[PDB]
Amino acid sequence: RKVTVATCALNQWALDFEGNLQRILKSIEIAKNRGARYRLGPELEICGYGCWDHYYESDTLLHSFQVLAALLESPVTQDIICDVGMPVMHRNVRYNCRVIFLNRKILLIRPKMALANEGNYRELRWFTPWSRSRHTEEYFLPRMIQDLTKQETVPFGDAVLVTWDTCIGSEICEELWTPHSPHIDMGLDGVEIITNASGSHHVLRKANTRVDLVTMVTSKNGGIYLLANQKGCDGDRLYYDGCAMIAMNGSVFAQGSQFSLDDVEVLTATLDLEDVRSYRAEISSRNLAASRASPYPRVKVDFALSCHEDLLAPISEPIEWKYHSPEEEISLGPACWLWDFLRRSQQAGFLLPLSGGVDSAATACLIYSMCCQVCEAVRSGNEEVLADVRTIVNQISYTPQDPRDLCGRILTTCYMASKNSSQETCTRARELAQQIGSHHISLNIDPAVKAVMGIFSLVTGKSPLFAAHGGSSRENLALQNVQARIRMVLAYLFAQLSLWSRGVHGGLLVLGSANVDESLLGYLTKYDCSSADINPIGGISKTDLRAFVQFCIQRFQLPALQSILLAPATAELEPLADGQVSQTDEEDMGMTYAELSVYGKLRKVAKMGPYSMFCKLLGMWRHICTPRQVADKVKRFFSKYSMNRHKMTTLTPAYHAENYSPEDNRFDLRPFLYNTSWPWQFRCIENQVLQLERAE
Amino acid sequence: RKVTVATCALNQWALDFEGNLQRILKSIEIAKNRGARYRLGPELEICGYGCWDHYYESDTLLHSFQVLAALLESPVTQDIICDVGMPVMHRNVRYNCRVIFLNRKILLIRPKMALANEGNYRELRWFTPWSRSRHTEEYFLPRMIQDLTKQETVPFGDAVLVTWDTCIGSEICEELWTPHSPHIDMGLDGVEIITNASGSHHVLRKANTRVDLVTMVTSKNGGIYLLANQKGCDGDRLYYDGCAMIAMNGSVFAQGSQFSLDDVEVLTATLDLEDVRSYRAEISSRNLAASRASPYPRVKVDFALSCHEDLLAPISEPIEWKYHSPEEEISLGPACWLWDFLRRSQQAGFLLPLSGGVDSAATACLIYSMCCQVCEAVRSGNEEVLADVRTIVNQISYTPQDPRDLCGRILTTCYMASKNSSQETCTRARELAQQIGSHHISLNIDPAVKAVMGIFSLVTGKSPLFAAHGGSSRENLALQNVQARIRMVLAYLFAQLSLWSRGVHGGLLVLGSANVDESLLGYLTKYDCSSADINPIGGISKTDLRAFVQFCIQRFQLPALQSILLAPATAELEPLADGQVSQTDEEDMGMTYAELSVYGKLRKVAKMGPYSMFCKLLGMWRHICTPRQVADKVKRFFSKYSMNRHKMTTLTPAYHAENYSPEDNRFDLRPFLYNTSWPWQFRCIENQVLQLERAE
Amino acid sequence: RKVTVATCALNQWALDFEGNLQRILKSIEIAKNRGARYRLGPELEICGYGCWDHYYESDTLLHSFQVLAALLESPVTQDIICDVGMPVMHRNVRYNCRVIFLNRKILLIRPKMALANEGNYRELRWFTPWSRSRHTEEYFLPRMIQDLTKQETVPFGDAVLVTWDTCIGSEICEELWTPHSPHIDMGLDGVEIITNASGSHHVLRKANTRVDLVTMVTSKNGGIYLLANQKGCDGDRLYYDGCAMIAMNGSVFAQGSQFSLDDVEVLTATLDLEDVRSYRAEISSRNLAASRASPYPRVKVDFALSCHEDLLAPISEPIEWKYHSPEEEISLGPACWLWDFLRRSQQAGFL
Ligand SMILES: Nc1ncnc2c1ncn2[C@@H]1O[C@H](COP(=O)(O)OP(=O)(O)OC[C@H]2O[C@@H]([n+]3cccc(C(=O)O)c3)[C@H](O)[C@@H]2O)[C@@H](O)[C@H]1O
Ligand SMILES: Nc1ncnc2c1ncn2[C@@H]1O[C@H](COP(=O)(O)OP(=O)(O)OC[C@H]2O[C@@H]([n+]3cccc(C(=O)O)c3)[C@H](O)[C@@H]2O)[C@@H](O)[C@H]1O
Ligand SMILES: Nc1ncnc2c1ncn2[C@@H]1O[C@H](COP(=O)(O)O)[C@@H](O)[C@H]1O
Ligand SMILES: Nc1ncnc2c1ncn2[C@@H]1O[C@H](COP(=O)(O)O)[C@@H](O)[C@H]1O
Ligand SMILES: [Cl-]
Ligand SMILES: [Cl-]
Ligand SMILES: [Cl-]
Ligand SMILES: [Cl-]
Ligand SMILES: [Cl-]
Ligand SMILES: [Cl-]
Ligand SMILES: [Cl-]
Ligand SMILES: [Cl-]
Ligand SMILES: [Cl-]
Ligand SMILES: [Mg+2]
Ligand SMILES: [Mg+2]
Repeated sequence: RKVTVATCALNQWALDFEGNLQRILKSIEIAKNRGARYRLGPELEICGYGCWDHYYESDTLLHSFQVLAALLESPVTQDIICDVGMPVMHRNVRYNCRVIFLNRKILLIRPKMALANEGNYRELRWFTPWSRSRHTEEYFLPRMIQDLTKQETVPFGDAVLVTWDTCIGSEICEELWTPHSPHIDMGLDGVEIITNASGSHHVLRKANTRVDLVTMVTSKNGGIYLLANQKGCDGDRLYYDGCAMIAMNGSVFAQGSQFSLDDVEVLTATLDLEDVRSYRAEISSRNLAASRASPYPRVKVDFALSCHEDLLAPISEPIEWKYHSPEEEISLGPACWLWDFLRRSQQAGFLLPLSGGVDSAATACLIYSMCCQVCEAVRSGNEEVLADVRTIVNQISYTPQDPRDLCGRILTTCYMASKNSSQETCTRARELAQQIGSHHISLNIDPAVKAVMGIFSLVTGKSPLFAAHGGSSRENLALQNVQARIRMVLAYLFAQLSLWSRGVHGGLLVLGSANVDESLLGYLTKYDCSSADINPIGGISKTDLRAFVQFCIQRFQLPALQSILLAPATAELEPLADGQVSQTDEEDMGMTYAELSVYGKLRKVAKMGPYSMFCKLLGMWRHICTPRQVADKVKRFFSKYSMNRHKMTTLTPAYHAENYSPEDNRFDLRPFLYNTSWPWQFRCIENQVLQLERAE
Repeated sequence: RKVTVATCALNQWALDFEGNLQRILKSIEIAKNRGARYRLGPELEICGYGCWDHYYESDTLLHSFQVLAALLESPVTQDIICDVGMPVMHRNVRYNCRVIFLNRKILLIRPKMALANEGNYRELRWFTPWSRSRHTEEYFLPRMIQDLTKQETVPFGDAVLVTWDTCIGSEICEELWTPHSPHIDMGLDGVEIITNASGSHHVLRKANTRVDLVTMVTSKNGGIYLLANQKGCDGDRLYYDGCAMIAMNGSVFAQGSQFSLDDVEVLTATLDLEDVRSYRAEISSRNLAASRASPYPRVKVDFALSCHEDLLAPISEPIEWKYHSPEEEISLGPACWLWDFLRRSQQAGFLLPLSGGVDSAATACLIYSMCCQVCEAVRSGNEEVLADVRTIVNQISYTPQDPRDLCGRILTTCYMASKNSSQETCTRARELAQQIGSHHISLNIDPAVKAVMGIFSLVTGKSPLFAAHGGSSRENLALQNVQARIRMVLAYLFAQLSLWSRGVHGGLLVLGSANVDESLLGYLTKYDCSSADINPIGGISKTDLRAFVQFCIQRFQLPALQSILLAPATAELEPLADGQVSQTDEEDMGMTYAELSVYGKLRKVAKMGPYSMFCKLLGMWRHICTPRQVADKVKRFFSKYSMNRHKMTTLTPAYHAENYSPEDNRFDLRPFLYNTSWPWQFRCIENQVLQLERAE
Repeated sequence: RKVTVATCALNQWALDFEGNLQRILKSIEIAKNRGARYRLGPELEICGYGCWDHYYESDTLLHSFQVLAALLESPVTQDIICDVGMPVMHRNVRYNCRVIFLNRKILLIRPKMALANEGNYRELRWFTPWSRSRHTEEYFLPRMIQDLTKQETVPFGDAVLVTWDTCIGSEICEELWTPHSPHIDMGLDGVEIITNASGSHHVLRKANTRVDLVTMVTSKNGGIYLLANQKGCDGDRLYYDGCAMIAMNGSVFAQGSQFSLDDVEVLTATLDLEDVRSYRAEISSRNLAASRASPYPRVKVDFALSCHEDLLAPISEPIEWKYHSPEEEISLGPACWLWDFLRRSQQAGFL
């Protein structure tokens, strides 16, 4: 009848065994206080999901087991079934596993059967899928575990648990949406509870597909579904957004946070198993298509999941899943990201080159949002967060209440004007900093620039001129770039010495402000301020950035943003001749951010090369453009793209948000020395155009 | 009786279909002129091996076929069997394939059955292995091919080719390295000739493994074995080093270049099939197993490998494989990789910061080596090299004979001294430049440094001091780093404007000079000159570098190097107080380049975390060090490594040389925000140390 | 973790049982003193490889067993696993065998599955290949052995050895050179250490082939690989040139002499089993095939290859194989072959 189960989101850290252990323990202790008899944790939670090439290392395996032993001998784990994740090597093959134990015995080790090998995922690099479906083998335990557990071997493979009162089965992360998912046969076999341990990272706007899936599955097959997921940054450019859930028969009973500053969040629910049994009768109490397939092996477990609590235990009522707006998503994720980055880097704060333009502004807003979250958290009684703030600012007695106050201690904004900067942009940056609370620095680079160009003249005997002073296209560009790069040099100097100049220990993380759209076209200066330490908006669309900044006005009460939004998007690096005004980035690029986004998505999402893309747009923009015209747009896109790709190889690491990122380290593997005339492809395009231009 | 076969190495280029088509045609034409009736190409040669995520694009598939259709309708391919590679989608699964055609008819498509998923390889990201052994399906041909070939379908799978006189089998690359390789069962079923198309890249010293393996195989199994490989840079960090070979019954019959400036290099041999047959007939255990061997599907082909060429057509005689010394390898690999960048980037030359030290010196030697190579190639009658040069140099009449004259056209060294630089280092740089013939630039950064520091003072009211002037540790470092990044600002300014100042069109690629040992430890300044466009020595050991440079003294007649070798490895950026001499980078790092090299190899090559590494060293350095000491060495390494790993994320792409490269984009994936205290792991280490101190 | 293993080259002599016995004992004693818990010998080392038509003689079989019984009751062989070779008649078929024993108990008898029948070799004249792959029969022990060992039978066939810490397989000589060698399927089924007892003779310039092959194998397949061989003249035209080796994951860890005037030369190495395991764990195509691999019969053994030696027992470091020039080979081969004639012919010199 009535059972009480727990799932959870943990902020795990790659190879951080000590912390990882304490987090797992805490969740189990929490679940037990709430009356749970089964606890589900995230995929590979013992070592942290993102260990990458450390999985090749045997030490990883070893410590994981030492962590497992600690769990097994811990008095908290008594009388609750615990499903943890670690790597495990069986017969010289490395598997991504679930280790399920109860009262100092291992019940079953259950290896993953479908591995993620797309986008940021590459599990086949380190793990093998279990291929012997509906079968188990005897796994031989480490003497370390034997001595403790008093078992020689345990079942290893595709099996389910049978207890005195129920039948629980495992579905690991992506097995949930893999063709022919375990949950189908488990359902058929009569499995009433299905646990899914995830490690899925944030992706702007796609939170609902996870929820929908679990929902549909429970709706279609009946049953309780448990989903646990990592939450936070585990040591790289991903943010895991654990929307841990508990679903039954198509309804949701517990909704876990997508972004929060909690290291441990536990969901429970009290459900009557008979609701499953009667909901399944409601559908098909009959037989099926006559399948006669090999049935699931069964691990007998001497334990009752439901135990006497009924007399008081309130049944969980169904709930509606509340989603975040896309702007709320943006204001929360990169924000919580930046918080883990700061706290785990053990760095003294951030250094933000603030230009008075939209992106640098958005970046500033993310920090302010971070501060708010921290204040919220501290108010909420979050000891970990309080501990951390106190450690970051060095003040034992400190207690952030006003976000502007915390911000000041944590953020240093820096406006670096050139000879041609307007008074307006300088002002806007000054105002925005004033409003969020940051320590603002305003300086002029021109003395350093004059000096560099002096060195050049001194040695070549030649003086480059700006385009407006009769300079060549090359000279103009070079000059612009020098200023860009001097800014970067200065940014790092302050990162390294500004706190020093204020009488205080420590150094700052440099933050970048490239957006995903310009990153793709390479419309940036190699090694200017586009290269920093971390970039939180690197993966966000320009349009979304504007959207996010306009949303910040009212949510954070920052009026300084209006002028910033209204101002013309221009880079004041070159003097303006009489009769003309500044050129906008969109004219500079030779395409609007809108249409740039389309190329982006057609390229990475829809997997189109130039010919394919030419054909798509030809129809999409059939009214607006002519065949010759789209050819030119596409050609212009691919050439600029290819010419600039090398800029991508060295680009600052970015929070992952859009599934159309051009990021080269993990998500978008590509050449960087292309033939930039695309002779063959472009010829195909021409032929098509010529063919169409034969119509009357 | 006698058959004439060809294999080759092509300098393919990712997505360069036009180019790739022309090079394949050339190989086939060269093959025919030399009398071959079979021609084998490299792995995925139509599209070029390294298209990475473009493999997801239908356009890659489509254009590959268009190339194929071109090959099929081409007169040159008449009466020679052609083994060509491309990706194929079959039943909506994407495979790495060989396509064998003859006289406008596709004979068979052979999919790869084992993929490479380690190191720089990750075929599983985009392809699936064919897994039905000795089995075949019908491939439905694209309409375009049908209209040309008048075929509806062709066999797709694990099949062999039967001619009137022989039986030909395919082994694709990594299949040769798998435990139960195809060549075993193939040889037992009477396949006489085995063809292997590879696409494997350079690794210092590992050339013999490929040779020994193919030789062993034909020795153990009998038969002729052909290997083809890409040669050169196809668009990324890798150099494919085509050691294409022909081997029979354990002897080599043709050895292809490892590094050469040739786009197309064809090997042919004339062999007697009767030698194969009698070699096999002499192995009793083989024959006992061959009269019981499981059969391969055979595609019957109306063709004779041995024609009316028999008339005294001279049988090929056995040869000894000649190898390169490790220094010759270094002298030739990155050199060719550099030529390929220069010509395929359509850039006007290189800009090399030259410090008067070993590594930058090495980089200079590579460029000179390249120059010699180009000169040698031109003297050989190589028309594409001569064209390529004239294009780079914009003078259609130019003929590089002297290596020093070419060098001055395409290289620009740049010495950049600080206030503290010594006169010696200046002169070493200058003397090296004179001797290789580069255009040398000598300047002082001090004016620019003062200007930047003046900016900092104007805005903070504080002035940083060098440690020798009582500055703090941080001040001293900030100061050193500033100078360092200023050098980078200048480097790019000259890269962009130096030719302009000399009244010449174009720009330069900036070369880096980070070695693989410093890259590992993070012993470099983020965004100093460590950050360039490409780094030809970023994957090479400090010890190999010295060895290389010392080799260059006699090989290239460059005496300036001796002083460069003999001089103390010091970075003159800070002033030294008297009573004290300048600190070497080895005491700066806190470890010798030697012990560093060991950490790096134990790390990547032996897959070792800090506990494992401590254990290994403890035994290795048992005489030299005490366990307490070993722990400190290991902890210091791991500490430094992980505090600095972020420097890897934005670091300049390096030519891949060692298999212990710490490169983060492809070869060595790792997190970049570690818990740098390594609590768990260091605890385990201290436990062992205590345990060892108590007992004895 | 770390295991210490031994292999050797013995100057055996056809039918010189007394002598052959003493040399085997010496190797095992040398092995134990150097800390090994496993000792591999050369092919047919009890009787000496080149007995030729004496293999037809029951006496060869009988006396081989008497030697074996001697080894079994010998104190020196306590607590080390010994791989020793002799011919065995089983169900009235004569096989070239490895006999593995431990502490007065025979663990398994592994018959040769491919014989050499070319050049100077002609094993088919006197032996039969074992042809039931991954299969085992009961060998009925001779009474003499039963009374000593208190065993009635022992497994006879294509089986592997499982200890507490590891899995050991046999490849006999020419099996390494066959197309579908045992080491392939063995490595996929988790055999960590492969032992090879050979008896192959000198051929000018061909030494590298043996080295390259064993190296290639452990490179491609992972694992430790031990090779033993006779060294010297056993009674005829041939000189066995024992290039005994120890190799792991594609590197050599011990190189034995090709020509030397030593009767017994033992190689030991100390290796970490964890290095094998992680080397294999890094090969995706291998692991995809290993999770689908057909199983070998296993003889369970109540023994640990890795003992309380772990205490700073120094791991063996990789070495480069040093070869002889063709002239050094000529200078050394026939020279040793000559010393062996002189001393074994009990003659006073040469004319
Ligand atoms: N295939 C290839 N592989 C490797 N490297 C390659 C290469 N092709 C060129 N390169 C090299 O890469 C280097 C590129 O860097 P660099 O020479 O500095 O120039 P680059 O970064 O290419 O040009 C900067 C761009 O930024 C834009 N801009 C201007 C002003 C402000 C802003 C802003 O929004 O902040 C942007 C401007 O319109 C311009 O197109 C060159 O040295 C070039 O030789
Ligand atoms: N976990 C983490 N994730 C992301 N970023 C992290 C981080 N931890 C620190 N950071 C940040 O990274 C930045 C590091 O750069 P920066 O502050 O400039 O300093 P950094 O590059 O760390 O220090 C430079 C090193 O170069 C050496 N050096 C000196 C002189 C000459 C030479 C030579 O051979 O050329 C070398 C010197 O001994 C020193 O150790 C800092 O802003 C820091 O806050
Ligand atoms: N005036 C400025 N002050 C501070 N940072 C700037 C300034 N201008 C540009 N940046 C930085 O440079 C990048 C944008 O380049 P740009 O479009 O030329 O303004 C972003 O990473 C900005 O943070
Ligand atoms: N005096 C110099 N002139 C030109 N390049 C230098 C100089 N010093 C350092 N570099 C560059 O900076 C890196 C080495 O840093 P450092 O060890 O401080 O000399 C290499 O990439 C060099 O090319
Ligand atoms: Cl163990
Ligand atoms: Cl069952
Ligand atoms: Cl400090
Ligand atoms: Cl803007
Ligand atoms: Cl804007
Ligand atoms: Cl200090
Ligand atoms: Cl130009
Ligand atoms: Cl040096
Ligand atoms: Cl040096
Ligand atoms: Mg903006
Ligand atoms: Mg140097």
